[PDB]
Formats: sequence, structure tokens, C-alpha cells
Amino acid sequence: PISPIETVPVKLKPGMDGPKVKQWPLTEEKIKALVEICTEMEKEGKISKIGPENPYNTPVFAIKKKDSTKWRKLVDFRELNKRTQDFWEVQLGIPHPAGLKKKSVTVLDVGDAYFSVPLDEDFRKYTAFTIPSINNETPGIRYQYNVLPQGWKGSPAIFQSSMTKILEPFKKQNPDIVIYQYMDDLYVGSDLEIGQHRTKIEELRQHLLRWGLTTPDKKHQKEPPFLWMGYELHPDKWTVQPIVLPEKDSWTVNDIQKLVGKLNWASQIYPGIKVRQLCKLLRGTKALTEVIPLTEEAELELAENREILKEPVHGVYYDPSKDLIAEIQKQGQGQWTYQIYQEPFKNLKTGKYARMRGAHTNDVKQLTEAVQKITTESIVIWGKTPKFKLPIQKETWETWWTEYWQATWIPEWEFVNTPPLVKLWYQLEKEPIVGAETFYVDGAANRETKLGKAGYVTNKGRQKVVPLTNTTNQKTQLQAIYLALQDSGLEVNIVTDSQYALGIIQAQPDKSESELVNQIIEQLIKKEKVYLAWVPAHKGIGGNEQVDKLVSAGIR
Amino acid sequence: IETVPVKLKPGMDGPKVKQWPLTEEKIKALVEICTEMEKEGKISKIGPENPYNTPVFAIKKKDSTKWRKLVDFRELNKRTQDFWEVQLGIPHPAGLKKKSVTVLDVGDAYFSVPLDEDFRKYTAFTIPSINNETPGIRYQYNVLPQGWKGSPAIFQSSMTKILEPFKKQNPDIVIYQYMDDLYVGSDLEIGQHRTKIEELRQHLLRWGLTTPGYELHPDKWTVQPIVLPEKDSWTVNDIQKLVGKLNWASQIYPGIKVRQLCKLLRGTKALTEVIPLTEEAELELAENREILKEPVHGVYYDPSKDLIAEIQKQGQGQWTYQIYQEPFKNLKTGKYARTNDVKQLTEAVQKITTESIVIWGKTPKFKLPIQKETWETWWTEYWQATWIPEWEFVNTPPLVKLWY
Ligand SMILES: O=C1Nc2ccc(Cl)cc2[C@@](C#CC2CC2)(C(F)(F)F)O1
Repeated sequence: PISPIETVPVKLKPGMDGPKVKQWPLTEEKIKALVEICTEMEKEGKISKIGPENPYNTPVFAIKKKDSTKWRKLVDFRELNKRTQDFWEVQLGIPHPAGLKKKSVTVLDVGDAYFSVPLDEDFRKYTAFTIPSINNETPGIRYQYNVLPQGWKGSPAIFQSSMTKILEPFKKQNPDIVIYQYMDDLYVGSDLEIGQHRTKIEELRQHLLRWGLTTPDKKHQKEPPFLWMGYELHPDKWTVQPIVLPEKDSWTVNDIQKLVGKLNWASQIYPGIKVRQLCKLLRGTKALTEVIPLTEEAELELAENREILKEPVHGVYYDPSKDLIAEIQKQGQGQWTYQIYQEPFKNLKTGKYARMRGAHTNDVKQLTEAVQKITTESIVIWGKTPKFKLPIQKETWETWWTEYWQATWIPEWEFVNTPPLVKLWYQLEKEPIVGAETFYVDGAANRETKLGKAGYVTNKGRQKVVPLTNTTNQKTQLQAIYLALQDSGLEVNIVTDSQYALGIIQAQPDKSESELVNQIIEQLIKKEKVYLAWVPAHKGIGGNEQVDKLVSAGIR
Repeated sequence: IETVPVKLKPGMDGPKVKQWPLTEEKIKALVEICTEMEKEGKISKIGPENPYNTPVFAIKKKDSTKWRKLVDFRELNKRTQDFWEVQLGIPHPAGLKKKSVTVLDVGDAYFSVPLDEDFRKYTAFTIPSINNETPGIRYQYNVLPQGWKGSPAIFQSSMTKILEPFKKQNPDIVIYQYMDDLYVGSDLEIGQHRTKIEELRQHLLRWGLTTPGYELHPDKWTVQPIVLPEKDSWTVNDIQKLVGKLNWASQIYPGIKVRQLCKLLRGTKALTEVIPLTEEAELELAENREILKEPVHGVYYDPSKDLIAEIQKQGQGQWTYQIYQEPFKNLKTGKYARTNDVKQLTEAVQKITTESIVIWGKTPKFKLPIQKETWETWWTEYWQATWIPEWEFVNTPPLVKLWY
């Protein structure tokens, strides 16, 4: 048919005119094809004949369809398209199975959708193509479109817009029939009985028929399961489609990647999926066919993952009348996993967070990051933020938030002892450490060389000045502090003039990307009382002045 | 009436910002607010032929329970600046910042003026749906919208007719209109001012325009100095920090002499070691701090430059800020104090924005000390203004030290 439905007016980008691509000559078998095909469409009303008074021409092609029984008609619209107007996206998101409400679900699929919908008249004249004549002799049959062409910019946009307006009434009549429309298909579900359900289905098909939209008969495909967008949906539960781990001898980069991809995809409902070791292996511009020998950890990780997948795990559907609980567990280092549920342990959805977020970061910060992420995800899927259950002490948290420079919030949360617990691995004293050396560390370095001496000086005469090779003016300030920590007691007062150094340490980082910074950490975790102060670098103050001298003098 | 033909900054195109995800209640709240704006015909449903989008949110009134629609026209304002600033600009009264100022929401007054039929596509917005299970309701404005700086400008005509009587009968009461709000200021006493306000609410009422409250006292807005300690004791540690801060106070506030207090009890002493006192010092602490109380000499507001607001978290519900156009050239510093860190930060922003509108007549751009994703998720949960300032997120350096 051709749905009576009003048409969406459309036009070309302002400073532009229709396409005018010349029609390259096609073989005789091809020309016959397009003629048997177009002639067919014309009788349908999907296309109409037009004369040479139509300066707009878009190329046409044909290719053998399934196995080559019948030919197909490819209309390379690239030209018309780059000149057509921009539209509003068809989808800016996908339903997550975990946010779907849990009896009867069947799927009707719109036959010849794009073709069962009218095309704004004032625009038809642009979708005018032509069928060649055995080696460019006779002119050819000119045709234009009256319904939505295939590969055209606004066919998905306008089809959806319409299919929506056509459902509006039926939906309004049965606010108890959830209807989700994905492209050419329509997923329809309800809490009725297989009988009263199919009754509605028909009423729907009918409603659709009254609008030029044809639909299947007994081939409803309903029969959940439902293999959709990577998932396998059932009326009671859901899960990811069958993940099957190859288990082979030697792995190529191409192999490790497809694997990391299924695993990431599985981690939605499968808790514990770990890909840290496997991903590591994919570092450095490596051929896509290059085989990579598995390391110990990797070989093991693939094992644990293999384990987690041996038995099917399914997610459960969302219930609005209940809360969402989300518990986050710290896996390995910088690795976090979480579960979201309503009924203790009937997981709604799982997940994992591993983002780094620069160098110099500590567990509390990361946990705050994972909470933020999970929150965003819950607003999109369930429309509300879950109640968290974190493996952090209300003490460790409050002590950390009220002192930090950056503003931090965090939804309603409770503690739950599920080791490894989260904690700050060392504090920095506020007021100096009476009776405790006072190292005045300093640094410098020549720039057109990369040579510098890092050192220090105490209120006890001590003064060391170890030389460095290939260090930035900063490392020499961050290396001077590493010294102050080695040749120092369990309590020390370090006085730096490196805002840069004072910055990194001050934010209690407990892991880093700088090897020095990681060293400076072990120390800090080993000292029993440290105090950090800063003073105008090289401004000449009692102390920094003196170390600055034996530090900068020579090699600067 | 006849619509005032509107045009975009040539070379630029309508807004195309995504609609940030909303929570159920804010959605349900909006589909109800827009369903009624449809009956009244202020907005019309639209088709996919509109490639445009401006985001929207639902905030709470003046702590009441009636949700309000808040369209984020931050972008379209930019794409329209030429229009609402030079073409039909609105003059700013230098007197406003001088005993009381009431802020009235003359907003509903815009839904009465048609909007050039040729501009309505630029005001398209979307009401999302949970879990994306539904296309997502689209709409456009047929009347002047509320967050759009363009509205005030067009309505700047009708407005004058309204106020006129009231102005001619109170030559000393200042009226400033600023994107959705009317700022009324007077040197009268609270009772006399407050009355005069109601009086105005009645003039407004006769043109189909109801009103609220919220009183600001600009003449008592004071500068926040850069304090210097004053303890009876004194450790090497303390005196060092003192010379640290004083150093800062030089790249701004020209004249800060720190020569005498420096090189003071130096050498290589233990941080603890309590220290004496000097007479050059006693005089330098005071001589300098005195310079720190006053405004930076040499700095003047520049109508052509943007204003910037930087906020530092001081701890214990304490927030300090600075408004400037050229780094470390403070046109004004200030404070803000007295549950959630995000709840307070947004509070401070609005206060600061409000003060900025009163003084320079333009909102500043905030360099906010918080993680982007966090701000975005909750700002609209505590926001109550009808405007939205520009904002970038920064990582406050070890400068919280000094109060500036
Ligand atoms: O709300 C629900 N519940 C539901 C339950 C089981 C199955 Cl299989 C399908 C659904 C459904 C959907 C969908 C498409 C994205 C997959 C339906 F709309 F009902 F089809 O969305």
C-alpha cells in the first residue's frame, strides 16, 4: 500500500540544487533487470514516469540478490544526500534490556516500510534516476520516486516519525501494551494472555492496515527468545547472546581483540569478567595478524573468565515499585566491578569500571569516579539514582571529602565490609613535626644539556647532592624529595619550592604513572609522620637559599 | 501583534546540543508542563525536518512544589548575540549597585508575544524518555521563550509602556531588566521600599503579569581582604608561609614591600624554632596588609571583555571567589559560607552571578573546582535561577592557601 498519512516536507541544504550525475552505461542483462524491476514498482505506485524536463539525475545500478536468483536495484544516492537537509537523529540511545519491565511479547515486522510511506511531492523531482538503453542509444526510461527511496538521508527519520504518529492512537487506546519500535520491526508486549494478546496483535495489525502498513500473519516471530542487539531477551529475564571462547593454541592480535570484545560485552550481566591482563598484551602498534605469546597472568585470566562463562547467567527485569541497590567491589588494582539489583542478588545488570583518569590518583578518588559513572548509567536506564553500598568506611570518606580541594558529592550510601576495603595509605601533617630534621630539598638542571644536581640540606648540617643525567627541572625537584625521604627518619619536615611536587604529593596519591612518584609513595607509606611546606622557589629565603647554592652551582 | 523579525549571526547555524538525561520525575514533570503549553498554543509539536535542539530541565520554584521548565538557551544566545546586544541592547544602570534591590520574575510576560515564524525552528527542544524506549517528544516555540536573551530585547518595548506610569511617579526608583528578571532598586526604608514594590506588582498585574520576593542589599556588598595572621607565638614555619603569601600579593596589588620581612631570621633553622620580631617587620606586616585591604590600583572594568569567576573550596562550608577579566586583577573578591559540596557550590554560583548582574550587568564565566560529570548530574537539583552562566571546570592549585 501507501499509507494515507500526511507527508513530511523536506528540501535541500539552502545554497544547493538537486544532483545531476551522468548515468554510466550498463550491460544488456543489467538493463533488462532494472526494466523488469521498475516496471514492477510502477504498477505498485512506488515510482512514476517522467520526461527529459527533469534536470535532476541520480545513477542506478543492479546486482544479483540472494545467490543471484533475482536482481536488486542499488540507487547510489550519495549525491542527492550530500545536498539533502540534515534531520533529527533516529535514535540517540538504545533500551538496555535491564531497564525493560518484565508476560506476552511478539514481534511484528513492517513489510516494505520505506516503500509503504509517501514522499513530500515538492521533493520527488530530485529522486529521478534513469535506465540506460543498450550502449547509450535510445534515451532511456526516466523515473522519479513517490515513496521513501532506500539509501536516502531522511528515510529512517521520516519512516520513524510516521510509524510513531500511526501508533499514537492505538497506544492511547491500550496504555497497557508497551510498544517499542526498532527500525523495520515493532516489539509488542503485555501482561495479557497468549489469547487476549494475539487478539490485540490483530487489532494492531488492523490498525496498521488502515494506514497502508502491512504485517506478518502467523510468522510473527514472537516466540521469545529474542535475539536483539547482542542480547537474548525472554519474557522473564535477559542475557547476552552466547559467548563462546575459542580456546586455541597461538593467538593473533586480531584474536585477542575479538576476545576482549566479547568479554567486555559479557561483563554486563556476568560479574567478575576480567580483561586487564588480556588488554595489556595489545600494547604497541602491532600487526593485526601478529601472534602474541600469552603471559602467565593472561593465561590465568582467560581461565577465570572461561570459568565464569561455563554456566549461563541471566539478568532480571526492572520493577518500578522497588529501589535499586548498587554494590561496588574493588577487584585488582585500579579495577572496579559492580552489580545493580533490587532483590538481594537477583542482579539487574552488572558492569566494571577501570578508567585511569590521569596519573596520581588514589582509591577514594577512583571509587568516587565509579559512583559517578554508575549514577549516570542509572539515570538513563532506570530514571533514578540507586542507593550505593560501598566497601569504604564513613570515616575514610568524610575525612577525605572535607579536606580535598575539589568539590565532591555522592548519593545516599551505606558501608558493607567486602574486602579489599578502601583506605587512604598515609596522611600529611598540618603543623610541622617538632624535633625532627628539616630537609631543604632543591633541584635545578641545564636545559640545553639535561643535567642536574638534586640535593638537600638540614638543620643538622647534613648535605648531600647527587647528580642526575637526563632530568627535567621538575624531576630534579621531585627527585630531591625522594632523597629527603630515604636518608630521613620516620618523621621529617621537608621544605620544597616545587608547587609541582607539592601538588602531586598533597593529593594523597597512592599509585601513579611516574616511577619516581611511586617510589616517593612507598616511603610515605613507611614514614610515620611527614610535613610538607613550600617557599618561593629560588627567591632567596633562609634555607632553600643555601641548598639552592650547592644544587644550582655548577651544572646549571 | 506584529513579530519583530529576528536573524542569526550570519555564518552560524541554529543550536544542535544534545538533551542531557533526566530522572523520571523531571520528565513526567515536563511532559505535563509542555502538554499544557500546547493547549495554550505557546509551543507546537515538531517533525524530524527540524535538525535543531536546545536542552531543557525542570527545576523547583522558590522552594515550592511547582516545577518550572528551564530551557538551556546558552548556545542560541551566542548564535544570536548581535541581536540581543547591539541591535536592541538594554542599558545598565550604574546606580543599581548603590540600599535595597528586589528581583521580580517578569517571565510569564513573554508567552504573549508571537515569535517570528521564521525563527521558531531555532528553539526546538526534546523531552527525553527513560531508557530510550520511546522516540522522544519534540517541540518548538511560537511565542518568546524564557531563557532566550532575545526575548527581553523584543519585549523591551512593551515593558517601558508598562513601567512608564510607575517611573514618572517615582523618579528615584531604579529599574533594570535582565533576561527574565526585573531588578527594582531604591534607597528607601525596607517598609517604604517593600510597599513601593507591591505598588509596582499592581501595575504589572494590569497587563496580565502576576509576580512573587528576594531582597538584595548592594550597598552592603563588601570586598574580602587577603588576611595576614597575627598570633602571639611564631614559628619558623609560620613566618615562612607569611613570606610565601606576601610573595603572591605582589603579582597583583602593586606596592607590597616584602623586602624587610624577608631574609628575616633566615639561614637554615628548624621549622619549629619560635622566632623574635623586628621593627621593620612590625612595620612591613602592617604597611603591606594595609595595601591588601584596598582595591588593586590600576584595575578597571572593561565592557568589551568577559568576566571570570573562580571559586576555591576553603573547607568547612567555606568558599572564596574572585571576579576578574585579566588573571590576578580582581574587580572583586568575596566569600560564601553556611550540606552537600555540590549543593553549596551551585548556591555560591547563583549568588555570585546575581551580584555580577547587578554590578556589571552581565554574568561571568565560572571556572568551577569540581569534576564535570558530577556537576552536570546534579546542578539542576539545587538550581533556582532562570539563567545559566557559562562554565568550565578547573583543578584548583595549592593556592587555596591565600584567601584569593
Ligand atoms: O518492556 C519490555 N519488556 C520486554 C520483555 C521481554 C521481551 Cl522479550 C521484550 C520486551 C520489550 C522489548 C524490546 C526491544 C528492545 C528489545 C517489549 F516492548 F515488550 F517487546 O520491552
